Amino acid sequence: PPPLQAVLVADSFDRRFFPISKDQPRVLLPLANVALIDYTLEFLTATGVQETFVFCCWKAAQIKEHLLKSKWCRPTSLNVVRIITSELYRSLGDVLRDVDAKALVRSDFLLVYGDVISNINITRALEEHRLRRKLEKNVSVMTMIFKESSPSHPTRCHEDNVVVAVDSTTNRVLHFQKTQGLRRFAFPLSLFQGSSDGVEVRYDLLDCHISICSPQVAQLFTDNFDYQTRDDFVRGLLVNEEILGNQIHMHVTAKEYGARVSNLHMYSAVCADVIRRWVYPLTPEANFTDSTTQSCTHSRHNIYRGPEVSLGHGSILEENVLLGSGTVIGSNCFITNSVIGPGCHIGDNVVLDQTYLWQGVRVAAGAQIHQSLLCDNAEVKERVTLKPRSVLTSQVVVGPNITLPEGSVISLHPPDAEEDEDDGEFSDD
Amino acid sequence: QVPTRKDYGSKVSLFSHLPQYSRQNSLTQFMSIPSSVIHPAMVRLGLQYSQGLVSGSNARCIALLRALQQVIQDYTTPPNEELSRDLVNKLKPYMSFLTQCRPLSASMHNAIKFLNKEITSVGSSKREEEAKSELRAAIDRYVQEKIVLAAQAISRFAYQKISNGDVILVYGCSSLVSRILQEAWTEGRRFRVVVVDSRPWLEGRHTLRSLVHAGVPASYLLIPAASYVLPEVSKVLLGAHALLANGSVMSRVGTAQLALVARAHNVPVLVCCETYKFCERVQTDAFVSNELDDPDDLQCKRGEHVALANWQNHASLRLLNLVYDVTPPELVDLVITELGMIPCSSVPVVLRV
Amino acid sequence: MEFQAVVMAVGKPLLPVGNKPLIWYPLNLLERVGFEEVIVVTTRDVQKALCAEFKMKMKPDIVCIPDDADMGTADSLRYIYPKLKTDVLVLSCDLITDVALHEVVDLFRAYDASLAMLMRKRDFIGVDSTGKRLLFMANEADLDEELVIKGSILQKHPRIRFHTGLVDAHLYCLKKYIVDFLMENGSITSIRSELIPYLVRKQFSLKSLDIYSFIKEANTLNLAPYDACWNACRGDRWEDLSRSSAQIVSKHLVGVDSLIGPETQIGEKSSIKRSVIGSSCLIKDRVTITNCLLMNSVTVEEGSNIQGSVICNNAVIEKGADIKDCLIGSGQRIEAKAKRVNEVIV
Amino acid sequence: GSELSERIESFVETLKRGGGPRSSEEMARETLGLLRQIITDHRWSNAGELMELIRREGRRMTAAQPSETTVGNMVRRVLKIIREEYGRLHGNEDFSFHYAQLQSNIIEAINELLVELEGTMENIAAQALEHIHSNEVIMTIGFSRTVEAFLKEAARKRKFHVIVAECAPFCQGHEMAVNLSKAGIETTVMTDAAIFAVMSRVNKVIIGTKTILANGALRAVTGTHTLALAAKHHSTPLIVCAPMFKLSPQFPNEEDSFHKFVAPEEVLPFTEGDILEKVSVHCPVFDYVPPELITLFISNIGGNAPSYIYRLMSELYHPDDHVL
Repeated sequence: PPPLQAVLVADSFDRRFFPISKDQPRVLLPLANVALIDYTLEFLTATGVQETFVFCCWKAAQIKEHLLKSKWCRPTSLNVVRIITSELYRSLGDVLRDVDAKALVRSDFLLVYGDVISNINITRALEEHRLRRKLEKNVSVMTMIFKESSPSHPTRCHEDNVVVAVDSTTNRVLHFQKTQGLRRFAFPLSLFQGSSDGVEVRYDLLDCHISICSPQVAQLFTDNFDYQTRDDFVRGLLVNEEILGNQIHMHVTAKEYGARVSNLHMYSAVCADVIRRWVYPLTPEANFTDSTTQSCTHSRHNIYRGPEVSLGHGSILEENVLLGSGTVIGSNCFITNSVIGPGCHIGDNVVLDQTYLWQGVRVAAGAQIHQSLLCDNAEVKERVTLKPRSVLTSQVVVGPNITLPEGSVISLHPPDAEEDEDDGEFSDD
Repeated sequence: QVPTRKDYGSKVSLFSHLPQYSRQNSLTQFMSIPSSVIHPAMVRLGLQYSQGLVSGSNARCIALLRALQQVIQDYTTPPNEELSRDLVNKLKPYMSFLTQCRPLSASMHNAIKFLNKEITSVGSSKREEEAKSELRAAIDRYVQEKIVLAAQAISRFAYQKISNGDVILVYGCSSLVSRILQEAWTEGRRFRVVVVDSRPWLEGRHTLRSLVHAGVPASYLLIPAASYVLPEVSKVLLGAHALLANGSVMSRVGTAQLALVARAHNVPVLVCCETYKFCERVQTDAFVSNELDDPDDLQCKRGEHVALANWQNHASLRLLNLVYDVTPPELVDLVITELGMIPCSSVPVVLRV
Repeated sequence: MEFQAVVMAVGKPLLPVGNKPLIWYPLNLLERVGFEEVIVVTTRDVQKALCAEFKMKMKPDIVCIPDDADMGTADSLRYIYPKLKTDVLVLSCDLITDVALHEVVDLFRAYDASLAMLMRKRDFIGVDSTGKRLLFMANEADLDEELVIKGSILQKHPRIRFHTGLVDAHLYCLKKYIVDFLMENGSITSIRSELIPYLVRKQFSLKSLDIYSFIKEANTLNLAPYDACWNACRGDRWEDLSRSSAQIVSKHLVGVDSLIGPETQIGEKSSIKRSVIGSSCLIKDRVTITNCLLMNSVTVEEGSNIQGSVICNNAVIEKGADIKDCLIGSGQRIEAKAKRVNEVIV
Repeated sequence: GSELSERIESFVETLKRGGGPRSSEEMARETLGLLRQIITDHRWSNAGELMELIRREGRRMTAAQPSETTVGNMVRRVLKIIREEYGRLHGNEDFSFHYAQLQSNIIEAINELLVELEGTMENIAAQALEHIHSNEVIMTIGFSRTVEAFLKEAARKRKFHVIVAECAPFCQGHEMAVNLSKAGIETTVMTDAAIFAVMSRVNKVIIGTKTILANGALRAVTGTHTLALAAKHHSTPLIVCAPMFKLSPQFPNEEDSFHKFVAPEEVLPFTEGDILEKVSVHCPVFDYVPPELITLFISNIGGNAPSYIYRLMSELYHPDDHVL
């Protein structure tokens, strides 16, 4: 049983965190005061993975610097993250091309993205996948790891839903398609025509992007120089089943958990879903990134607490908070479902709901905040109010006596936002 | 004749007086496809009971009364046999068939008692049509004045006893308590609700959805964790399948445990129930008159393979799962009815007279 | 009554062609489980006399009505509607199985269904995850190479196990108001083709209309082909004996497992390869097994042996019996014929 | 040698991720093997430096999994061993008065402790026969291999019914009852929603426990608080069949995260759907039995009331080691 590689392709190439990602890659956003790269690194370590050949192109300097001050840097570790960086590639296709180049892996890696949030022990799937190999001698190329969920869960936004026509006797995939604005579907009869002994149209599956693979996946990505992702990879491999079949094999795990954030929406879900211990072991206060900055103390209603918080007087914490180090909160305050971060300084009489505060932010009095991200040091003056998903990032300020509309993406760059940084709502420069 | 279905598996010693059927082998496996001996309504009704497609107390009572209206409406009076007597002597085998499918809860018992007292109060001075219309209208009015207006008055009472900021606790599925919670939330009371559910008929999720799809902040947790949340609970609000004669409220298989731990942590228990579940009988504990779900359904799919798969092969092993449990009148503090907030030991003295 | 077990039969004769009366088989399956009085429907294509051969039925009580030739099952039921005053349990005359029919009726009664069919392992039927309720079914007409699955049903019943090689047993416990709808509408000429797909499709039309479909591995119905009857009687030799029995035979020859009954004169040194020794058969020579069909008025001798050759009513074959899968119809006074298993016509 | 470093680190990693090894006695034996390894592969000549060393690993461990009291109090006990042997040899300050002789003595004492720790199931099992008088109905709960050994030892000379609740978060009572009936005990599985209806008909309540605090009050697999509270409403005698090392010297509300909340997936699986947005699901695995419901701890020294358990602290752990 040779070791288990893990081709951690740690830079989501299709840009969807704008303007957020322009500062630090999404692979370094703080999910709950922890970097997504660390969540996936701890996941890969948990399932017994020797090497984690993390690949990065954009801002790879920052990622390498953050991974050198990690728990996976010191050579006593078992997950020898052998970072590898180039600027050329911009798609997982190009990344598997890079794998063809350096010929790193030898068998059975895990094409994990950078932002996977999971505790999925893949030993069962790996074992039966190697049995699938040894029986019919390597035609079974990939082996995705989907999760049984329900098509109305918040971690299934109107974008990521997938429909999979899959065999049932052996969980072999037959047809895959997204649901980016459909009301019907279409399944070529080739599935049945091959073997109509029984299929299934599974649409409770949630994509998890934990694809086991093979060196043959490197071969099949270097043969077709037009493939540009894993979605498109399987979507193009599933059609030519009679020329070197190379048949995928689905897999379900119903008791585990695993997601992959791809926007502020799915990010809100996976964050305020990690707070509720849904992914345990990888809860916050386990402090798997064993550093003194965010170690935390549980409580009723999961209202966590870091060191030196010094909450106010008569301020309540309904549920699912995660206070941070040194983050003072004034009196008569009110927080709920938020995820505060290390270093904040919240005012008095403030009200926070589902909100986010990454670090250094300085929210002021009277400030009503709901369902909104607030990235690094996005200080905020008095008598403000926000509205759903009103993400304001990157040192931006907001002046006194000022509201914001519903979807208010603002930033320090005027063009990338829908506003511009200043000490006011309008007239930012 | 109407046959008698077999039992399933070796029971427990102390329960050698109770029947242990099996959801799988339905009774109508040995029945006549055209509804011969038992009216089509009653055979369908019993078939869906033994299949567990009707769960609540009020659900069972209403499914029954609909079946009975179906019988009465499509009834043919035999040659020169009196209705007042042939009707009841024809309904007796249907009752035995239902009891064969799933043992009649106290609600169905009170409904049958009332219906037989109702039929046997008609004479020969009535046509078939007028008496039948009177029976159907009387059943309609019984439903509208014992399980529809009753719930109204019960909710309007238990709303005045629900103040703000107090995490009301509940148990499993129910109809009256969910109506109470949703109505009282509509009137403005900003509380929480701590749903407690049990295995294997995880009847908590029904009230869970019917709550969270109405706004109230829920918090779902299994039953072996009651002793965790009861510190901050401020009222318990249970359901009541049967209000016995001593006051010892019989209900789903865990209400006793809950009432006990919630009297230990000192949080006042309530039981809300209408004036038609006052089962005239009385019992002491939950061993003399219960049911038994098909025990083969206990086996939980935890881990990779169930530990009770070959449940029968092991000789000494003997599953069970009761269906009813009894809170004595000491652990209980409130019985809410359309008569007011009567105390649980003054059940037989007002629910009777 | 709850049910009214109407039976359909739409096209020598073709309905009662077998070891025992074929229509009796559904009639017996009706009688095994209650069902005193059971409507029937006969035709005019082959004759206005099906009933005129249905008078010796060894059953306690029946009802019979004929109709025209090219009348679809939906059209026939539409016609029969006047005497159909409750739920309906359609069937088909060419159905020969050991179905635990209590089960399908249990489905219809339990779930308060609206169309309880019966299937047994072109038509793609998407059944739900529980193995019972069905949500999709369509043939290759309304679709080229794909299966448009409406998004709502997938978002409401995610797992949908499909099934292809499912021989429909053509049982359909409908409900009354379905038949009322069928009587008002007229653009429908087959329940199994244009109504049942319509009900499946409109199942998400609250007071919805469920629809269920039990599956099993027990036994089939006799489809259209003259061929399937062979394997039908093949399995039936063993099936029917569960209730040969009494006949007039020679009791000398060597062979079992075929049509063994009265109304024939045979000799000895003869085998029976699941063949058809029907009515008025006669073979007196040293004949052997044939694994073929010998219908009414049979006659063969001089070393008679066949291999699947259908010999219909009025059978007289002699002059060097060499027969193989070569069907020859009525008026079969054909002897000198080296029959081949190549393309042959009756 | 860095081999000790990698071993300790793998150990604490396994403790954070998921129980290793599973059997509590096996985890105590592994903890002791590791602690012995520290006393053979590090740099120390004093006793104070070794106490600081042991505290520097014990803090890491008892802060890894706050509900792994086994390894915590095992470190406490090796500290007590250090105190005792250093004090008896040399002798309040610890000085490097002498050398390896002390280390040989420490290794010998740890070997003795480990030998007493590996043969405790058999001790309690031999102590059973005196307790399970024939024709009882012994109500266990959960799956505690000490209680299974106890009962399938006592039922080699008597006969008695055995109710067994199953823990409803995730059912292990099933496996205990299956292992029991493979010895013929006439056992009765049931979900623990019915601990109060089928308690009046119980004679003696035999429960394991994960950890005994120093009130006597314990921390045991969930739903055992309500079982004890019922079996005290019905005044049946509890029996906490716990060996002596499942004994941490903390005190009931002197510990945060007393319980151990696991992924709420087991209580309301993810397959559920939308309603998983507005529900705070709690899956407490361990519950806090107060000390006045218990009656009789059955430890490897014999039976003991709860009011003797405090004395065991004074005879097993040093009073300045209750903070590790």
